[PDB]
This record gives sequence, C-alpha cells and structure tokens, in this order.
Amino acid sequence: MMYIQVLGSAAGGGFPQWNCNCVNCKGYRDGTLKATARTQSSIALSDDGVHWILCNASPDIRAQLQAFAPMQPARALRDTGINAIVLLDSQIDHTTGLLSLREGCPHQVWCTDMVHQDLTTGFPLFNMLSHWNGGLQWNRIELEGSFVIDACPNLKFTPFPLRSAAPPYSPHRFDPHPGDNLGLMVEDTRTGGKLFYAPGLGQVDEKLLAMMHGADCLLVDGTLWEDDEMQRRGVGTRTGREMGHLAQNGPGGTLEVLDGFPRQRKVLIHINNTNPILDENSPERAEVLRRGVEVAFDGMSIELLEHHH
Amino acid sequence: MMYIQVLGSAAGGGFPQWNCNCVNCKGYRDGTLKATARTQSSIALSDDGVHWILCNASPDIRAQLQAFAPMQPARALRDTGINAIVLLDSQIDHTTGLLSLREGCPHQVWCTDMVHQDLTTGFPLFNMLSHWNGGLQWNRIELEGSFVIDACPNLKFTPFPLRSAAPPYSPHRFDPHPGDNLGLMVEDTRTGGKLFYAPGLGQVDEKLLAMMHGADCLLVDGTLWEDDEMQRRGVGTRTGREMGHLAQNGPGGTLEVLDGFPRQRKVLIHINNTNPILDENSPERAEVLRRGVEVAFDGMSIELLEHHH
Ligand SMILES: [Zn+2]
Ligand SMILES: [Zn+2]
Repeated sequence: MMYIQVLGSAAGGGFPQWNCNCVNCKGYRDGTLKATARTQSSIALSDDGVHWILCNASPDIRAQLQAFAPMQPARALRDTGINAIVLLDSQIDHTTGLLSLREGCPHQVWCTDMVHQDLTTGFPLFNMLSHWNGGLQWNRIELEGSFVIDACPNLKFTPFPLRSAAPPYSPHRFDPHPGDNLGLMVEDTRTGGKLFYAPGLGQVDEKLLAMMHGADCLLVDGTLWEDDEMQRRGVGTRTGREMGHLAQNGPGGTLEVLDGFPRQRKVLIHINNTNPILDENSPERAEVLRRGVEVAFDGMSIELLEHHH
Repeated sequence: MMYIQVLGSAAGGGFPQWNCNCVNCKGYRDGTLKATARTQSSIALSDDGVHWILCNASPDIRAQLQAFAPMQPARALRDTGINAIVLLDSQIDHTTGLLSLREGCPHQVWCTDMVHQDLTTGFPLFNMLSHWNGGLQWNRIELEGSFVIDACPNLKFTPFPLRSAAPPYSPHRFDPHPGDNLGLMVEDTRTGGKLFYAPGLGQVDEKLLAMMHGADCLLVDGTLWEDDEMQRRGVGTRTGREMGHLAQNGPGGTLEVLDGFPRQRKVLIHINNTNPILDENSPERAEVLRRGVEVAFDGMSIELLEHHH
C-alpha cells in the first residue's frame, strides 16, 4: 500500500490568490461561488502511514502540515512525520517551505545537481539553513536510474525529464539545463503499484505516454482549462504554453491525452485560481467528471493498493 | 485615527509550532486546552483604513492577508491593500513573506542599510525578486530621525535602536552593527496619538523608558513567561536573555517594567508557543489581566484615537 496525501492542490498563488479578484477569487470571497480554498501544490508519500516523504515544500507548508495529523506523530517533545523532502525543481513555490522547517534540521533533501546549484546560489537555501543544526543534507538525484529513501524502503523513485525552465532568479534561466525539471514515477515494490506524478506538464512525447501506460494512477497538471485562460480572466498576459502548462481543453490538451488511459485513475492537480473546474457548479467541472477525471482538493487521500497487471 | 491590525501574534514557529509537542502545542491539538492558534508576528498600520503599511512580512502572510478584508479592497482585477512594507530586522520569520508577494511587485520596502545588506547577500530577497517586475524598491531607514510613507501621510515613523543581533545566516552575525535591529514609534500627526512597537525587547534603558512614557499604546515583546521557559517545557536549551527577550516574570521582567506605565494601553505580542499566557485558563494569563495588560491574538484591532496629553 502506497499512501498519497494531497497537502496542496493549487498552482502558484493558491486559491484565492492574495492579490487576485478574478471571477473565481472574488466569487469565493463574496460567498457567491461554490468552491473550496486551496494551498499551493505539494504531496506527501508513504509506504506505511508513519514515515512520510514530502514532494515539494510549499510556502503554505505550516498550514498544510497542521491539517494532516500524521505529520505530527507526537512520539517526542520534538517530532515530525517528515522523513525526507524531494524537490522536482527550484521554483520559489516549491522550495520556500524549507525555510519554515529550519527548527527541525537536519533534513534529508533530494534534488538534482541543477536544482542544488540554484539553491546554493540564486536562492541559497542550503547555505542559509546550514546554520541551523547542520541544515539540509543533499542527496543527489541522478538524471538516469532510480532512488530509494531509507525511511520508506518500499518506495522506488524513478524521475523522468521535463523541458528545462529554470526560475527567473536562476543564474541559468537564459541557459536551461537537463535536471532543471522533472516528474516522478513512484513504485510500491511490494505490489508493483505505480504513481505517475507530473504537476507541471507542458508537452507529451511517445516515451512519456508509454511510461504512463505502465502506471496505475496519473496525477497530472491541471493548471488551466484553456491556453488563454489568464487573458480571458484579465489577470495575466502569459499563455499556457508560455508557462509550460498543457491546458485541459483543446487539441493536444490533457483531457485529450487522458482519453487514451481508460483504466488508470486520473487526477488533476496544480490548479490555477482562474480555472473554472474550481467552480463546483461549472460545466467545465462537469465535463471533467464525465471523462472519469478527478479534481484534486486539499486533504485528498489516494491509496494505491496494487498494480493493474 | 491610527488603525493597528494584529495579523500575527506568535513568536517564531507560530502556535502550535509544526514540530512541537510541548504542553501547549499538544494540548491544543488534543482539544484539551483552551487556546487560540496564532500565526507569526506581523502588524498592519493605517491612517485611513484603506492604505496599509505592513510591519514585517511573515511566512504566514497568505493566511494573514486573507483573514483581514481590507487587505483585498477589490478595486481592480489585481489589487491589494498593502502600500508599503517596513522591516525591523532581517530575520527569516520577518522577511520570508516577501517571497509570497512577488506577483504584486513593485513593492516599496523600508529597511536599514544593515538589513538591506543582509537581504542582498545571505538571504538575497532583493536580488531574487528584482526579476519580478522591478521587484522590491528599497527605501533606506536612517539611524536617526523619522520617515513618512506617502500612502499614509499622517503616520510619522521614528525608529529606535535595539541591541544588534544579526540572524544566523548573516555575513555579519559574529560582527553586529547598529541598524541590525530596531523598534518603532509611530505617531498620528493629526492627533499626536503614539504607538510604541517593540516585538523584540531584550533590555530597557532610561532613554527607552522616557520615550515609552510619551506613547499612548505599548505593544511589546511577550515571548516567554520565565527566562528558562524553553527548558522547563523541554523543547529548547537557549534562555530568554540568550534570545534577546525579556520574560514577563521576575526581576527586571516586562511586567515589572509595565508597572510604571499605568495610563498607557499595554499589549503583549510575539508570544512563544510555550508561554502559559496562551492558556486562557492559566493563572499566568489571569495575572497579566490583573495588571491591566492584554495578550494579543490574531485579528486583534487597536484604534489609537488621541494623545493622553
Ligand atoms: Zn483569481
Ligand atoms: Zn509547543
């Protein structure tokens, strides 16, 4: 059994977003819209329900941990359910939460060489936190092969490369490198149960589709309904493909992709505050549910029991 | 009229603290203790109720802004009630929140040269955020005199120096400098109403007491009940004076200091998760109330109407 806990299900900014008055955010604050607030994207993984691996450390991490009881097992005066953190990239929204964990150092942190470079230079979290009881202990994610975190010995992690898009602060934003961005396959080696985790997905190739077919649960980018959603709502000028996100709708959209995966569990995560699927009364949400696709929400629990083969 | 809004009232770590199972934190999670959760120390100031100055940008800033409606005036598709941010020091718990505001740059940020040095080097927030639409625009706080922020033209800020204690990450933690730490006097120049704000206060001298007597409201360090509170609760080894905090109780304690200020409004803020005054049923809380002192809570509103003279 692999336990997957959705700590946060929104895109950057969360929902509602602090400075946003789009139809969704204003509607939420007004009480006129049936939607649930969401913190920024982050999941926790476990093979036993006691030892957890945090995937991405969001700026909302304090509220996220507090809302999920296994994060505080209370086995000692000081304690936490977090046994390791895996970073998929070096973006502020995926790393800032580490600052809020510094009272609990040392932490085992898994990330690529490229992300470690960013987090020792442009956003020098490793350097900063080294002054808190040894700080973050770097475990290198290699760009081929798999890894296993000791605390959850039955979870086998196999990262896969995504198009490189270093964050704006990065010394190499204008010079992208392999290892800037990855997605995760996670296997419970006791059952063969497999999670495909790609909260940021801007393109799909044949090899990607192949590896998805071997998965049991697909947890994938749900940022925008349409590629021009930001402009439609009047709160941004950047497009979906510009931000490295495939929209749900349209030719080559994620809903079209997911049509080829009837037997997988399918869940959208990393949902932007502008996305109508957040409206529980929207025809867009209705269409997602009609396609057998789920919309992640904070506190969602996914249990992977077994492999389909 | 000066509006003071307590966005967060806890010390670093907040209450409950994510990795803490002390009597208070465990009691809160158990439902067996009558206490209210608190986010990390931060206040907002206004002279008109519409334009706000944030004092310290805490890691809890998203939840803090969301809980206080004037922070979203909704005058445009993009909007915020934050017109400026004042930093009193460069500590992670007082600055991290800026990362969560980057979608709203440019921001006017007031801080000393020493804090600006830290935030361009060891924790390079200014450098990072410069890539978000101009980033943070530095306004230097000088080490003498006053300043006025344009958006609230009736608030006159006069900082006062505190003992220098640069954060652990700082290139000069072992070499403290004037300007590392300050407190604030804030005057409504329409009424002469004055706030004395010292959320971190480790010592008091004659000049400090003098300037306090000229204030109408004293909003001061409430971190620990006793100097050895951390050890008593079993969750730390550092002492109150070691962390630059005068405890409420004992010779030279803040309660003893506050005895000399009968006519000022007196409010404790920046309260540690270990502090028994958080227990609404504690005899420690009872003693505070008996002394005419208040315990800040998230969402507390303080209105300064006029000067006592
Ligand atoms: Zn919005
Ligand atoms: Zn505690």
